[PDB]
Amino acid sequence: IDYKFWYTQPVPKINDEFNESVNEPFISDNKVEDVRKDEYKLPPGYSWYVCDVKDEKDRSEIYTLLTDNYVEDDDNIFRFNYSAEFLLWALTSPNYLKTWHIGVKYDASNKLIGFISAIPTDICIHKRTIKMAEVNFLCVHKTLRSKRLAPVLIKEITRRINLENIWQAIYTAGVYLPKPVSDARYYHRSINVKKLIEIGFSSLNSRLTMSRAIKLYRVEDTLNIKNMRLMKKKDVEGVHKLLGSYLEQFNLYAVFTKEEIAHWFLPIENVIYTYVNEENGKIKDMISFYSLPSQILGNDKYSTLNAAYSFYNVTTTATFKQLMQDAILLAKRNNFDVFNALEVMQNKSVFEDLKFGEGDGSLKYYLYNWKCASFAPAHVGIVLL
Ligand SMILES: CCCCCCCCCCCCCC(=O)CSCCNC(=O)CCNC(=O)[C@H](O)C(C)(C)COP(=O)(O)OP(=O)(O)OC[C@H]1O[C@@H](n2cnc3c(N)ncnc32)[C@H](O)[C@@H]1OP(=O)(O)O
Ligand SMILES: Cc1cc(F)ccc1-c1ccc2[nH]nc(CN(C)C)c2c1
Ligand SMILES: CCOC(=O)c1c(C)nc2ccccc2c1C
Ligand SMILES: [Cl-]
Ligand SMILES: [Mg+2]
Repeated sequence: IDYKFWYTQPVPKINDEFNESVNEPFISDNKVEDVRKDEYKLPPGYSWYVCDVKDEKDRSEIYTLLTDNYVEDDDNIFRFNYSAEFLLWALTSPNYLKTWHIGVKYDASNKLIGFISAIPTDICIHKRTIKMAEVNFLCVHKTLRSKRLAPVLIKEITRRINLENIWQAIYTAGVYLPKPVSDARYYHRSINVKKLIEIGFSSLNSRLTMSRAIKLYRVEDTLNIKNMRLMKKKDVEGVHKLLGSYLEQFNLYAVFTKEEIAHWFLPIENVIYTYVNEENGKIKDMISFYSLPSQILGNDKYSTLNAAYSFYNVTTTATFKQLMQDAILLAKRNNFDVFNALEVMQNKSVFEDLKFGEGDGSLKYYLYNWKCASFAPAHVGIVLL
Protein backbone atom coordinates (compact mmCIF):
# COMPACT_ATOMS: atom_id res chain seq x y z
CA ILE A 1 0.00 0.00 0.00
CA ASP A 2 1.73 3.35 0.94
CA TYR A 3 4.11 2.13 3.74
CA LYS A 4 4.61 5.67 4.95
CA PHE A 5 6.44 4.31 8.01
CA TRP A 6 8.25 1.36 6.49
CA TYR A 7 9.67 3.38 3.64
CA THR A 8 11.56 5.62 6.13
CA GLN A 9 13.39 2.55 7.42
CA PRO A 10 16.50 0.71 6.09
CA VAL A 11 14.44 -2.06 4.42
CA PRO A 12 14.03 -2.90 0.71
CA LYS A 13 11.36 -0.98 -1.34
CA ILE A 14 8.41 -3.10 -2.65
CA ASN A 15 10.20 -3.20 -6.09
CA ASP A 16 13.67 -4.07 -4.86
CA GLU A 17 15.24 -7.36 -6.08
CA PHE A 18 18.86 -8.14 -5.44
CA ASN A 19 21.23 -10.50 -7.11
CA GLU A 20 22.79 -13.47 -5.22
CA SER A 21 26.11 -11.76 -4.77
CA VAL A 22 24.53 -8.85 -2.68
CA ASN A 23 24.63 -9.55 1.03
CA GLU A 24 25.21 -6.43 3.10
CA PRO A 25 23.50 -3.77 5.31
CA PHE A 26 21.50 -0.92 3.79
CA ILE A 27 23.32 1.41 6.22
CA SER A 28 26.81 0.47 7.39
CA ASP A 29 29.38 2.26 9.63
CA ASN A 30 26.78 2.99 12.34
CA LYS A 31 28.05 4.61 15.59
CA VAL A 32 26.74 3.59 19.04
CA GLU A 33 27.84 7.04 20.24
CA ASP A 34 25.30 8.73 17.84
CA VAL A 35 22.25 6.69 18.96
CA ARG A 36 19.52 8.85 20.51
CA LYS A 37 19.64 8.66 24.28
CA ASP A 38 16.06 9.90 24.77
CA GLU A 39 12.99 7.62 24.75
CA TYR A 40 10.57 8.18 21.85
CA LYS A 41 7.57 10.28 22.75
CA LEU A 42 4.29 8.48 23.51
CA PRO A 43 0.96 10.29 23.16
CA PRO A 44 -0.35 12.18 26.28
CA GLY A 45 -1.30 9.88 29.21
CA TYR A 46 0.92 6.96 28.15
CA SER A 47 4.28 5.87 29.56
CA TRP A 48 7.09 3.38 28.84
CA TYR A 49 7.26 0.49 31.29
CA VAL A 50 10.22 -1.92 31.62
CA CYS A 51 8.59 -5.37 32.14
CA ASP A 52 10.35 -7.95 34.33
CA VAL A 53 9.40 -11.23 32.64
CA LYS A 54 10.96 -13.14 35.57
CA ASP A 55 8.46 -11.57 37.96
CA GLU A 56 5.27 -13.62 37.95
CA LYS A 57 2.97 -10.58 38.15
CA ASP A 58 4.72 -8.47 35.39
CA ARG A 59 4.75 -11.69 33.28
CA SER A 60 1.01 -12.17 33.90
CA GLU A 61 0.28 -8.61 32.64
CA ILE A 62 2.03 -9.38 29.33
CA TYR A 63 0.09 -12.71 29.29
CA THR A 64 -3.26 -10.97 29.67
CA LEU A 65 -2.44 -8.35 27.04
CA LEU A 66 -1.60 -11.02 24.46
CA THR A 67 -4.37 -13.46 25.42
CA ASP A 68 -6.84 -10.66 24.67
CA ASN A 69 -5.19 -8.70 21.79
CA TYR A 70 -2.62 -10.76 19.90
CA VAL A 71 -2.80 -12.44 16.42
CA GLU A 72 -6.01 -13.87 15.07
CA ASP A 73 -6.43 -15.93 11.91
CA ASP A 74 -7.94 -14.19 8.91
CA ASP A 75 -11.49 -15.29 9.79
CA ASN A 76 -11.30 -14.43 13.53
CA ILE A 77 -12.02 -18.06 14.64
CA PHE A 78 -8.71 -18.30 16.56
CA ARG A 79 -6.50 -16.12 18.71
CA PHE A 80 -3.00 -17.30 19.75
CA ASN A 81 -2.89 -18.00 23.53
CA TYR A 82 0.85 -18.21 24.37
CA SER A 83 1.17 -19.38 28.00
CA ALA A 84 2.91 -17.35 30.69
CA GLU A 85 5.49 -20.10 31.11
CA PHE A 86 6.05 -20.12 27.31
CA LEU A 87 6.65 -16.38 27.41
CA LEU A 88 9.20 -16.72 30.18
CA TRP A 89 11.06 -19.28 27.98
CA ALA A 90 10.80 -17.31 24.76
CA LEU A 91 12.10 -14.11 26.42
CA THR A 92 14.86 -15.25 28.83
CA SER A 93 17.25 -17.05 26.49
CA PRO A 94 21.04 -16.57 26.88
CA ASN A 95 22.25 -12.96 27.11
CA TYR A 96 18.65 -11.57 27.02
CA LEU A 97 18.25 -7.97 28.10
CA LYS A 98 15.46 -7.01 30.44
CA THR A 99 15.53 -3.56 28.71
CA TRP A 100 14.38 -5.18 25.38
CA HIS A 101 11.08 -6.22 26.99
CA ILE A 102 9.22 -2.89 26.46
CA GLY A 103 5.69 -2.16 27.60
CA VAL A 104 3.41 0.81 27.34
CA LYS A 105 1.07 1.68 30.22
CA TYR A 106 -2.03 3.91 30.15
CA ASP A 107 -1.17 6.14 33.14
CA ALA A 108 -4.68 6.54 34.59
CA SER A 109 -5.59 2.75 34.79
CA ASN A 110 -1.94 1.64 35.26
CA LYS A 111 -2.78 -1.05 32.70
CA LEU A 112 -0.42 -2.50 30.04
CA ILE A 113 -1.78 -1.62 26.52
CA GLY A 114 1.31 -2.05 24.31
CA PHE A 115 4.33 -4.43 24.13
CA ILE A 116 7.29 -5.37 21.93
CA SER A 117 10.33 -7.59 22.70
CA ALA A 118 13.63 -8.62 21.29
CA ILE A 119 16.27 -11.17 22.26
CA PRO A 120 19.82 -11.36 20.81
CA THR A 121 20.91 -14.13 18.45
CA ASP A 122 23.65 -14.80 15.84
CA ILE A 123 21.97 -15.17 12.42
CA CYS A 124 23.70 -16.61 9.36
CA ILE A 125 22.25 -15.04 6.18
CA HIS A 126 23.77 -16.33 2.88
CA LYS A 127 26.94 -17.54 4.75
CA ARG A 128 27.61 -14.31 6.75
CA THR A 129 27.01 -14.51 10.53
CA ILE A 130 25.57 -11.36 11.95
CA LYS A 131 24.68 -10.52 15.58
CA MET A 132 20.98 -9.59 15.37
CA ALA A 133 17.93 -8.97 17.47
CA GLU A 134 14.94 -11.26 17.03
CA VAL A 135 11.81 -9.14 17.44
CA ASN A 136 8.56 -10.73 18.57
CA PHE A 137 5.24 -10.17 20.49
CA LEU A 138 4.56 -6.67 19.15
CA CYS A 139 1.02 -5.95 20.34
CA VAL A 140 -1.28 -2.89 20.65
CA HIS A 141 -4.53 -3.19 22.66
CA LYS A 142 -7.52 -3.74 20.33
CA THR A 143 -9.09 -0.50 21.56
CA LEU A 144 -6.01 1.57 20.43
CA ARG A 145 -5.49 0.18 16.90
CA SER A 146 -4.53 2.31 13.80
CA LYS A 147 -3.25 5.21 15.96
CA ARG A 148 0.37 4.88 14.76
CA LEU A 149 1.53 3.45 18.13
CA ALA A 150 3.26 0.46 16.43
CA PRO A 151 5.93 2.63 14.77
CA VAL A 152 6.65 4.21 18.16
CA LEU A 153 7.22 0.71 19.68
CA ILE A 154 9.32 -0.25 16.64
CA LYS A 155 11.47 2.92 16.79
CA GLU A 156 11.95 2.66 20.60
CA ILE A 157 13.13 -0.96 20.42
CA THR A 158 15.38 -0.24 17.40
CA ARG A 159 16.88 2.54 19.51
CA ARG A 160 17.56 0.21 22.47
CA ILE A 161 18.97 -2.47 20.21
CA ASN A 162 21.32 0.05 18.53
CA LEU A 163 22.56 1.06 22.03
CA GLU A 164 24.03 -2.46 22.19
CA ASN A 165 25.95 -1.88 18.91
CA ILE A 166 23.47 -4.23 17.09
CA TRP A 167 22.13 -2.91 13.66
CA GLN A 168 20.21 -5.83 12.07
CA ALA A 169 17.08 -7.66 13.13
CA ILE A 170 15.05 -10.69 12.13
CA TYR A 171 11.26 -10.92 12.39
CA THR A 172 8.26 -12.80 10.89
CA ALA A 173 4.60 -11.79 10.30
CA GLY A 174 1.58 -13.14 8.41
CA VAL A 175 1.15 -9.62 6.92
CA TYR A 176 2.93 -8.44 3.79
CA LEU A 177 5.51 -5.68 4.62
CA PRO A 178 8.52 -4.32 2.67
CA LYS A 179 9.91 -6.89 1.95
CA PRO A 180 10.15 -10.58 2.65
CA VAL A 181 13.46 -12.45 2.22
CA SER A 182 11.28 -15.58 2.07
CA ASP A 183 7.61 -16.54 2.29
CA ALA A 184 6.45 -19.86 3.78
CA ARG A 185 2.90 -21.32 3.64
CA TYR A 186 1.72 -23.26 6.68
CA TYR A 187 0.18 -26.73 6.67
CA HIS A 188 -1.87 -28.60 9.24
CA ARG A 189 -2.02 -32.27 10.13
CA SER A 190 -5.23 -33.11 11.93
CA ILE A 191 -4.88 -35.25 15.06
CA ASN A 192 -8.20 -34.84 16.93
CA VAL A 193 -10.28 -34.67 13.79
CA LYS A 194 -13.67 -34.76 15.54
CA LYS A 195 -12.79 -31.67 17.56
CA LEU A 196 -11.51 -29.97 14.35
CA ILE A 197 -14.82 -30.65 12.52
CA GLU A 198 -16.89 -29.49 15.48
CA ILE A 199 -15.22 -25.99 15.69
CA GLY A 200 -15.69 -25.44 11.94
CA PHE A 201 -12.15 -26.03 10.82
CA SER A 202 -12.20 -29.29 8.85
CA SER A 203 -14.75 -30.32 6.20
CA LEU A 204 -16.87 -33.50 5.64
CA ASN A 205 -18.96 -34.68 2.59
CA SER A 206 -20.75 -37.74 0.98
CA ARG A 207 -17.41 -39.44 0.38
CA LEU A 208 -15.79 -38.32 3.62
CA THR A 209 -18.24 -39.03 6.46
CA MET A 210 -17.42 -38.45 10.14
CA SER A 211 -16.36 -42.11 10.67
CA ARG A 212 -14.22 -42.07 7.46
CA ALA A 213 -12.46 -38.83 8.46
CA ILE A 214 -11.56 -40.34 11.85
CA LYS A 215 -10.23 -43.54 10.10
CA LEU A 216 -8.21 -41.44 7.67
CA TYR A 217 -6.29 -39.59 10.42
CA ARG A 218 -5.74 -42.63 12.73
CA VAL A 219 -2.11 -43.16 13.70
CA GLU A 220 -0.48 -46.38 14.89
CA ASP A 221 0.80 -45.87 18.45
CA THR A 222 4.31 -47.28 17.60
CA LEU A 223 7.47 -45.24 16.83
CA ASN A 224 9.40 -45.83 13.62
CA ILE A 225 12.58 -45.01 15.67
CA LYS A 226 11.98 -47.21 18.73
CA ASN A 227 14.44 -45.49 21.11
CA MET A 228 13.27 -41.89 20.54
CA ARG A 229 13.05 -40.34 24.06
CA LEU A 230 12.73 -36.98 25.80
CA MET A 231 15.91 -34.96 25.65
CA LYS A 232 17.99 -34.74 28.85
CA LYS A 233 20.87 -32.44 30.01
CA LYS A 234 23.42 -35.12 29.00
CA ASP A 235 22.23 -34.79 25.34
CA VAL A 236 23.05 -31.07 24.93
CA GLU A 237 26.49 -31.56 23.27
CA GLY A 238 25.02 -34.25 20.89
CA VAL A 239 22.05 -32.11 19.89
CA HIS A 240 24.37 -29.11 19.38
CA LYS A 241 26.53 -31.01 16.87
CA LEU A 242 23.60 -32.80 15.13
CA LEU A 243 21.58 -29.64 14.67
CA GLY A 244 24.56 -27.29 14.12
CA SER A 245 25.82 -29.31 11.20
CA TYR A 246 22.34 -29.83 9.73
CA LEU A 247 21.58 -26.16 9.67
CA GLU A 248 24.63 -25.17 7.66
CA GLN A 249 23.02 -26.07 4.37
CA PHE A 250 20.44 -23.25 4.55
CA ASN A 251 20.40 -19.67 3.42
CA LEU A 252 19.01 -18.37 6.80
CA TYR A 253 19.57 -20.02 10.24
CA ALA A 254 20.56 -19.27 13.85
CA VAL A 255 24.07 -20.27 14.87
CA PHE A 256 23.30 -21.78 18.29
CA THR A 257 25.87 -22.01 21.07
CA LYS A 258 25.71 -24.88 23.58
CA GLU A 259 24.00 -22.58 26.18
CA GLU A 260 21.37 -21.80 23.47
CA ILE A 261 20.83 -25.46 22.66
CA ALA A 262 20.21 -26.13 26.35
CA HIS A 263 17.75 -23.24 26.63
CA TRP A 264 15.95 -23.86 23.36
CA PHE A 265 15.58 -27.64 23.51
CA LEU A 266 15.68 -29.06 27.02
CA PRO A 267 12.04 -30.07 27.51
CA ILE A 268 9.51 -28.00 29.48
CA GLU A 269 5.96 -29.45 29.91
CA ASN A 270 3.39 -27.47 27.86
CA VAL A 271 6.17 -25.39 26.27
CA ILE A 272 8.94 -27.23 24.36
CA TYR A 273 9.11 -30.96 23.47
CA THR A 274 12.47 -32.38 22.29
CA TYR A 275 13.12 -36.03 21.60
CA VAL A 276 16.43 -37.74 20.68
CA ASN A 277 17.62 -41.09 19.41
CA GLU A 278 20.89 -42.01 21.13
CA GLU A 279 23.23 -44.53 19.58
CA ASN A 280 26.57 -45.37 21.30
CA GLY A 281 26.39 -42.18 23.40
CA LYS A 282 25.82 -40.15 20.18
CA ILE A 283 22.61 -38.28 19.20
CA LYS A 284 21.73 -39.55 15.64
CA ASP A 285 18.14 -38.15 15.26
CA MET A 286 16.02 -35.41 16.89
CA ILE A 287 12.38 -34.24 16.87
CA SER A 288 11.13 -30.98 18.39
CA PHE A 289 7.91 -29.04 18.58
CA TYR A 290 6.59 -26.21 20.78
CA SER A 291 3.14 -25.90 22.31
CA LEU A 292 1.07 -22.92 21.14
CA PRO A 293 -2.65 -23.18 21.99
CA SER A 294 -5.17 -21.03 20.24
CA GLN A 295 -8.21 -19.68 21.98
CA ILE A 296 -11.40 -20.62 20.03
CA LEU A 297 -13.53 -17.44 19.77
CA GLY A 298 -17.35 -18.11 20.32
CA ASN A 299 -17.64 -21.91 20.10
CA ASP A 300 -20.09 -23.15 22.83
CA LYS A 301 -18.24 -26.50 23.38
CA TYR A 302 -14.51 -25.77 23.19
CA SER A 303 -12.40 -22.78 24.26
CA THR A 304 -8.81 -23.99 23.39
CA LEU A 305 -7.28 -25.64 20.39
CA ASN A 306 -4.06 -27.39 21.51
CA ALA A 307 -1.54 -27.11 18.63
CA ALA A 308 2.07 -28.50 18.33
CA TYR A 309 4.28 -26.47 16.03
CA SER A 310 7.19 -28.24 14.24
CA PHE A 311 10.44 -26.72 15.41
CA TYR A 312 13.70 -28.46 14.38
CA ASN A 313 13.80 -32.08 13.10
CA VAL A 314 16.90 -33.98 11.95
CA THR A 315 17.35 -37.60 10.92
CA THR A 316 20.46 -39.64 10.00
CA THR A 317 19.04 -43.15 10.67
CA ALA A 318 15.54 -43.03 9.07
CA THR A 319 13.80 -41.24 6.24
CA PHE A 320 12.51 -37.75 6.92
CA LYS A 321 8.98 -39.11 6.35
CA GLN A 322 9.48 -41.66 9.16
CA LEU A 323 10.87 -38.94 11.45
CA MET A 324 7.91 -36.63 10.93
CA GLN A 325 5.43 -39.49 11.31
CA ASP A 326 7.09 -40.08 14.71
CA ALA A 327 6.83 -36.35 15.48
CA ILE A 328 3.05 -36.50 14.77
CA LEU A 329 2.79 -39.58 17.02
CA LEU A 330 4.65 -37.84 19.82
CA ALA A 331 2.38 -34.83 19.51
CA LYS A 332 -0.63 -37.14 19.67
CA ARG A 333 0.75 -38.89 22.80
CA ASN A 334 0.99 -35.52 24.40
CA ASN A 335 -2.71 -34.51 23.87
CA PHE A 336 -2.23 -32.12 20.93
CA ASP A 337 -5.19 -31.57 18.59
CA VAL A 338 -3.25 -30.72 15.38
CA PHE A 339 0.41 -30.52 14.24
CA ASN A 340 1.39 -27.36 12.28
CA ALA A 341 4.43 -27.06 10.04
CA LEU A 342 5.79 -24.44 7.59
CA GLU A 343 7.26 -25.34 4.15
CA VAL A 344 10.71 -24.58 5.45
CA MET A 345 13.83 -26.87 5.43
CA GLN A 346 12.74 -30.34 4.11
CA ASN A 347 9.17 -30.12 5.45
CA LYS A 348 7.21 -29.76 2.23
CA SER A 349 8.43 -33.08 0.92
CA VAL A 350 6.41 -35.00 3.59
CA PHE A 351 3.16 -33.01 3.65
CA GLU A 352 1.27 -35.02 1.03
CA ASP A 353 2.12 -38.52 2.27
CA LEU A 354 1.61 -37.63 5.95
CA LYS A 355 -1.85 -36.18 5.25
CA PHE A 356 -1.14 -32.47 5.95
CA GLY A 357 -3.68 -30.03 4.47
CA GLU A 358 -2.52 -26.74 2.98
CA GLY A 359 -3.62 -23.75 5.17
CA ASP A 360 -5.00 -20.41 4.13
CA GLY A 361 -1.90 -18.23 4.34
CA SER A 362 1.76 -17.79 4.78
CA LEU A 363 4.46 -16.59 7.22
CA LYS A 364 6.81 -14.02 5.75
CA TYR A 365 10.48 -13.79 6.93
CA TYR A 366 12.00 -10.32 7.21
CA LEU A 367 15.41 -8.71 7.86
CA TYR A 368 15.94 -5.19 9.08
CA ASN A 369 18.79 -3.15 7.61
CA TRP A 370 19.97 -6.02 5.36
CA LYS A 371 20.12 -6.23 1.55
CA CYS A 372 20.16 -9.74 -0.14
CA ALA A 373 18.45 -11.93 -2.70
CA SER A 374 15.18 -13.53 -1.58
CA PHE A 375 14.81 -17.28 -1.75
CA ALA A 376 12.29 -20.19 -1.72
CA PRO A 377 11.22 -21.38 1.84
CA ALA A 378 13.04 -24.66 1.35
CA HIS A 379 16.25 -22.61 1.94
CA VAL A 380 14.94 -21.09 5.24
CA GLY A 381 16.41 -22.99 8.23
CA ILE A 382 15.05 -20.96 11.12
CA VAL A 383 11.70 -21.14 12.97
CA LEU A 384 10.62 -18.21 15.15
CA LEU A 385 8.06 -18.47 17.93
C1 LIG B 1 18.41 -3.01 14.33
C2 LIG B 1 17.23 -3.45 15.24
C3 LIG B 1 15.85 -3.17 14.55
C4 LIG B 1 14.69 -3.62 15.46
C5 LIG B 1 13.33 -3.49 14.76
C6 LIG B 1 13.07 -4.53 13.63
C7 LIG B 1 11.69 -4.23 13.00
C8 LIG B 1 10.65 -5.02 13.80
C9 LIG B 1 9.20 -4.82 13.20
C10 LIG B 1 8.21 -5.43 14.17
C11 LIG B 1 8.12 -6.94 14.04
C12 LIG B 1 6.99 -7.48 14.82
C13 LIG B 1 7.00 -9.08 14.68
C14 LIG B 1 5.99 -9.80 15.54
O1 LIG B 1 5.64 -9.32 16.62
C15 LIG B 1 5.37 -11.08 15.01
S1 LIG B 1 4.04 -10.60 13.82
C16 LIG B 1 2.71 -10.32 15.04
C17 LIG B 1 2.37 -8.83 15.17
N1 LIG B 1 1.31 -8.67 16.21
C18 LIG B 1 0.01 -8.79 15.92
O2 LIG B 1 -0.35 -9.04 14.78
C19 LIG B 1 -1.01 -8.66 17.09
C20 LIG B 1 -2.41 -8.06 16.66
N2 LIG B 1 -2.18 -6.74 16.06
C21 LIG B 1 -1.73 -5.68 16.75
O3 LIG B 1 -1.49 -5.67 17.94
C22 LIG B 1 -1.56 -4.46 15.92
O4 LIG B 1 -2.37 -4.64 14.71
C23 LIG B 1 -0.08 -4.10 15.57
C24 LIG B 1 0.76 -3.64 16.84
C25 LIG B 1 0.58 -5.29 14.88
C26 LIG B 1 -0.01 -2.92 14.60
O5 LIG B 1 -0.63 -1.72 15.14
P1 LIG B 1 -1.84 -1.03 14.49
O6 LIG B 1 -2.59 -0.25 15.56
O7 LIG B 1 -2.59 -2.05 13.64
O8 LIG B 1 -1.17 -0.08 13.48
P2 LIG B 1 -0.45 1.29 13.86
O9 LIG B 1 0.10 1.45 15.26
O10 LIG B 1 -1.38 2.36 13.26
O11 LIG B 1 0.74 1.28 12.89
C27 LIG B 1 0.70 1.00 11.46
C28 LIG B 1 2.15 0.66 10.95
O12 LIG B 1 2.50 -0.59 11.49
C29 LIG B 1 2.87 -1.48 10.42
N3 LIG B 1 2.58 -2.84 10.87
C30 LIG B 1 1.36 -3.42 11.03
N4 LIG B 1 1.56 -4.71 11.46
C31 LIG B 1 2.92 -4.94 11.55
C32 LIG B 1 3.74 -6.03 11.93
N5 LIG B 1 3.24 -7.27 12.27
N6 LIG B 1 5.10 -5.87 11.93
C33 LIG B 1 5.71 -4.72 11.55
N7 LIG B 1 4.98 -3.65 11.17
C34 LIG B 1 3.57 -3.74 11.18
C35 LIG B 1 1.94 -1.08 9.28
O13 LIG B 1 2.54 -1.53 8.05
C36 LIG B 1 2.02 0.41 9.42
O14 LIG B 1 3.15 0.99 8.82
P3 LIG B 1 3.04 1.55 7.32
O15 LIG B 1 2.23 2.80 7.39
O16 LIG B 1 4.51 1.70 6.89
O17 LIG B 1 2.42 0.38 6.41
C1 LIG C 1 -0.59 -20.61 11.74
C2 LIG C 1 0.87 -20.94 11.66
C3 LIG C 1 1.19 -22.30 11.46
C4 LIG C 1 2.53 -22.76 11.42
F1 LIG C 1 2.85 -24.08 11.22
C5 LIG C 1 3.57 -21.81 11.58
C6 LIG C 1 3.23 -20.44 11.76
C7 LIG C 1 1.88 -19.97 11.81
C8 LIG C 1 1.71 -18.54 12.01
C9 LIG C 1 0.95 -17.76 11.13
C10 LIG C 1 0.85 -16.36 11.31
C11 LIG C 1 1.51 -15.75 12.41
N1 LIG C 1 1.60 -14.48 12.81
N2 LIG C 1 2.38 -14.37 13.94
C12 LIG C 1 2.81 -15.60 14.28
C13 LIG C 1 3.72 -15.83 15.47
N3 LIG C 1 5.08 -15.83 14.99
C14 LIG C 1 5.65 -17.00 14.36
C15 LIG C 1 5.85 -14.59 14.91
C16 LIG C 1 2.30 -16.48 13.27
C17 LIG C 1 2.40 -17.85 13.06
C1 LIG D 1 -6.23 -25.78 12.70
C2 LIG D 1 -5.45 -24.81 13.55
O1 LIG D 1 -4.44 -24.05 12.89
C3 LIG D 1 -4.92 -22.79 12.47
O2 LIG D 1 -5.73 -22.68 11.53
C4 LIG D 1 -4.60 -21.58 13.23
C5 LIG D 1 -4.79 -21.48 14.69
C6 LIG D 1 -5.25 -22.63 15.52
N1 LIG D 1 -4.53 -20.30 15.30
C7 LIG D 1 -4.16 -19.18 14.61
C8 LIG D 1 -3.92 -18.01 15.28
C9 LIG D 1 -3.53 -16.85 14.61
C10 LIG D 1 -3.31 -16.81 13.23
C11 LIG D 1 -3.54 -17.98 12.48
C12 LIG D 1 -3.94 -19.15 13.15
C13 LIG D 1 -4.20 -20.42 12.43
C14 LIG D 1 -4.01 -20.51 10.94
CL1 LIG E 1 11.09 9.78 14.33
MG1 LIG F 1 -2.08 2.30 17.09
